[PDB]
Amino acid sequence: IVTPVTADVAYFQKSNSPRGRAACVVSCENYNQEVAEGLIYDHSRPDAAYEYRSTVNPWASQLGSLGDIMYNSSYRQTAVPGLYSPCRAFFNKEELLRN
Amino acid sequence: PALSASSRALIDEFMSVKQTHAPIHYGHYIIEEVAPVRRILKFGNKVVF
Amino acid sequence: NLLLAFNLQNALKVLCHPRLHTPAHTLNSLNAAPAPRDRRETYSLQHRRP
Repeated sequence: IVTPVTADVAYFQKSNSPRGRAACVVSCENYNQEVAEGLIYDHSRPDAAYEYRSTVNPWASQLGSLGDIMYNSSYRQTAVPGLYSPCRAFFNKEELLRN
Repeated sequence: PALSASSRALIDEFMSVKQTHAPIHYGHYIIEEVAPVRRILKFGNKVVF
Repeated sequence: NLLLAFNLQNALKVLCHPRLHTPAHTLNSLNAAPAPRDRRETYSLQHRRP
């Protein structure tokens, strides 16, 4: 996943998400569509971990970002390549609200 | 007083040696936290109590 | 154990409210004081008209 060089290294010593905003699985909301999507995609609010910035990279945490373009399509078992990308579990919009 | 500092350098020195950390560097300053709850810190594998 | 930061940008939500910039409350308190200052001052209070 491509990032700016200004993402701090103190972000990475913790067990944080590989994109910017830490996707709160239920700490957004239980069964809503604008708070989970709000606390995952909409950068008008900072994420739950670091309240002093919205994201640690704007090339993957956004909805139309590069980390969503080259990784997040809907996962199918019958894909013709069929390879496994390990970062697809952090980007799937269906899986991000499957919990 | 909670744990505060003026740089990431003094924080990552505070986890390095707890008994020999410099509380006052040249212009910067760090405050070790005293509290009723002695909260534990994890910065990778180095931990203090 | 997340290494947060506290710059001035978080302070901007308190340091820019006009309650912090008005002197009306502190002057309302000081004028309603039961024992004001003992001595006063005269030099360079205002501008006198030539």
